[PDB]
Amino acid sequence: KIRVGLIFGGKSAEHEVSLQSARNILDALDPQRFEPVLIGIDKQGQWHVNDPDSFLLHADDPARIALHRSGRGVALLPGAQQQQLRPIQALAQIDVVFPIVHGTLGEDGSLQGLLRMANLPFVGSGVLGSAVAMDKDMAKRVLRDARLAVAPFVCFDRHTAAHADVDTLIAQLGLPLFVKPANQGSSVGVSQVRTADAFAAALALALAYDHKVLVEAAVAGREIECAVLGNAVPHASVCGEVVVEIVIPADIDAQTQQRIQQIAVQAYQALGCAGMARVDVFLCADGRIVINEVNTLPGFTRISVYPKLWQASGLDYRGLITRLIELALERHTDDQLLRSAVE
Amino acid sequence: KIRVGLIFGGKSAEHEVSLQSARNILDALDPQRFEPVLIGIDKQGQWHVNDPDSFLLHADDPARIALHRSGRGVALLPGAQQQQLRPIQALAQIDVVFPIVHGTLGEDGSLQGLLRMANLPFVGSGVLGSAVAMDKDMAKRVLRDARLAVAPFVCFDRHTAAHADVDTLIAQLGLPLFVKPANQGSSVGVSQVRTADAFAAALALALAYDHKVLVEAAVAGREIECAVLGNAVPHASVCGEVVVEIVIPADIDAQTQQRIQQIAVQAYQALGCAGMARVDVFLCADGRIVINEVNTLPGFTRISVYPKLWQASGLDYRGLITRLIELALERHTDDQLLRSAVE
Ligand SMILES: Nc1ncnc2c1ncn2[C@@H]1O[C@H](COP(=O)(O)OP(=O)(O)OP(=O)(O)O)[C@@H](O)[C@H]1O
Ligand SMILES: Nc1ncnc2c1ncn2[C@@H]1O[C@H](COP(=O)(O)OP(=O)(O)OP(=O)(O)O)[C@@H](O)[C@H]1O
Ligand SMILES: [Mg+2]
Ligand SMILES: [Mg+2]
Repeated sequence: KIRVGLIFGGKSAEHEVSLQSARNILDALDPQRFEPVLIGIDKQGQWHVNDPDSFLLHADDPARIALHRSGRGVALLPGAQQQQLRPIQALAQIDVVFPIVHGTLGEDGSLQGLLRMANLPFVGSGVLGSAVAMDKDMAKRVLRDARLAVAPFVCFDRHTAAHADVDTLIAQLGLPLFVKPANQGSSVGVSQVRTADAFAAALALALAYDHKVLVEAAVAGREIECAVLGNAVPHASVCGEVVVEIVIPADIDAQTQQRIQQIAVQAYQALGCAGMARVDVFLCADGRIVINEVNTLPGFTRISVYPKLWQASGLDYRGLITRLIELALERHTDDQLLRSAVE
Repeated sequence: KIRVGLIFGGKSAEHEVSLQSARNILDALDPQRFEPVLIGIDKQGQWHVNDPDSFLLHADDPARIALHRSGRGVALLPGAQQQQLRPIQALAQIDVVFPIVHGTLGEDGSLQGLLRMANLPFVGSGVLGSAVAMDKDMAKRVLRDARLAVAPFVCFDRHTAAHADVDTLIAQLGLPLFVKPANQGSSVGVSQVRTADAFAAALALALAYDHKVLVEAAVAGREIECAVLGNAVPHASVCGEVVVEIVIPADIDAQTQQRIQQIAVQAYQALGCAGMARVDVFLCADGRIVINEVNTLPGFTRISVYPKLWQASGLDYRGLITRLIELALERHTDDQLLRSAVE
């Protein structure tokens, strides 16, 4: 049996979603192959080891569900090769980590880097793919370069936002404008700017969340989401359409679904993603495909889109979780050897 | 006084260079402002706390210089806000980390992510800038997109290298071809392919070091290096020319030096670098400028190019180290507040 270190929670608006994801994953984990070890991260950034039967407060109340802050702290020994995760006051050897920490550090490559420094195999994108997908500015430029269509846009920081010319922006990108912080860690900060006079306040709110803010042209078209799974040979799920409230499978052509599937895969490859991502695209009347977002940490509750998309493609939740673990171990094994060359 | 956690060594061919860098930094650290704390990483990946007077074996012998493996281990408490770095068997509170770990994990964003997860301010690029610069494939695509010239090239993985057509490559990119692994962690793996028949062996050696291998067209022109310093408002040093053996200042025009300085800065900005980088460009007869590399972990010995370039620009070694620390704290303070918004 292999021990699966489920790390979840985080300083995030999505904190409760991560709680639910953890409970869902825990209940689907195949007991023939896996034993869980639970590490919860509270809303202050603090790590707590918990027992599976007692890691949640008010588990069955979605308005009150909270992390049991057991105060059982965690230590990581960088460069350790065994018992890398240690109790501050013993803990099962973890063999693979399934990180579902929502929030900037859980998503942006930082947590991934810590897991790398501890030599722990782990589920999902590695440092680069996470950092790159998470920064919507760098992601659009990378996508753009791989000749995938993304919304046209301009990016400002604090040092240049003070200089923004709304008329030139409206002349270039039109109206409405979508203003957003570059780090996709939160959905906070996103304003639809309908008139010229609303622009400055959008720009200033977004800059309280990140150092970079994208201002994008509106993309007119339907919203489609597509789940991707895999390392070197990624696979795409059937499509889900979001309505102006997700519909699975989306009401579109086999051939349209196929174009979107192919673009989701190329988008995934271009950013260097691994394990899993959800790709959200706009489908134009006419039907060009424009990528909105590649998300490297989808939801994993039973009501979440990413696993629903897989369910609708013939892949059960249990089976999805298992395959995410196997992918994490295959990547880890491959990386070992490469790390291994040197000196 | 602020405590400077110097972390150095690493599983790297450059291991001894990091040793020397550490000793140089230690001797220039301004004693009015800074106390050092030493953490050495041996060639196995293992962390050792040392005293400044005793961290090296054979310090004055460049052929024998080695890390004193004091076996004084280190623990990191993720999400800790104080005493984040802890002895396994006490250690001064670290206030800023100056990481000089050569090798894949020290350079590619992983170490940076661990430092982020420990909430430690640290010198040099953050997760994204390090990951992106380190992967020469993603870096060239990002550079390319920012309309900076890079050597034309094709990138293969294991899954596509088996399919490589040398004739189409020679038809597209010419001869010689430069074959290299994408991760710039090592200088190992770089072959100059002079005839068609040498190509397959280059490709196969490079693939033992990374999962991705660039094959580039030769760029005919002189090799120039330029040091960059700063966060939001980067500054460029005078230029150094490498000869077919560095010359400082380079023998080129004020105006050529200025074009190279500007391109180094734009390259630095495009990849999202912070603190420091060395930018290595080719200067064509004719004189277009093509970027070869952006390096986010330059050498820091007294004989290294990056500090020599700064010395030649009026910035003393002591003064350079101090400014790298201040930049690390300014970034950390700014990020704090942003992290701070949320929920
Ligand atoms: N350029 C655009 N054109 C048209 N609609 C847009 C654009 N940008 C965003 N939107 C709309 O706003 C929604 C939210 O934007 P986006 O998805 O980038 O931010 P987010 O932080 O990821 O929010 P969410 O968590 O809902 O995805 C999109 O689903 C879409 O409905
Ligand atoms: N496309 C190219 N055209 C011409 N010369 C090249 C090219 N690529 C590499 N070289 C030569 O080979 C040297 C080493 O290549 P590169 O610098 O990319 O690898 P590295 O691993 O960073 O090596 P180093 O540590 O010496 O920089 C370059 O300084 C240059 O002399
Ligand atoms: Mg979206
Ligand atoms: Mg170079």
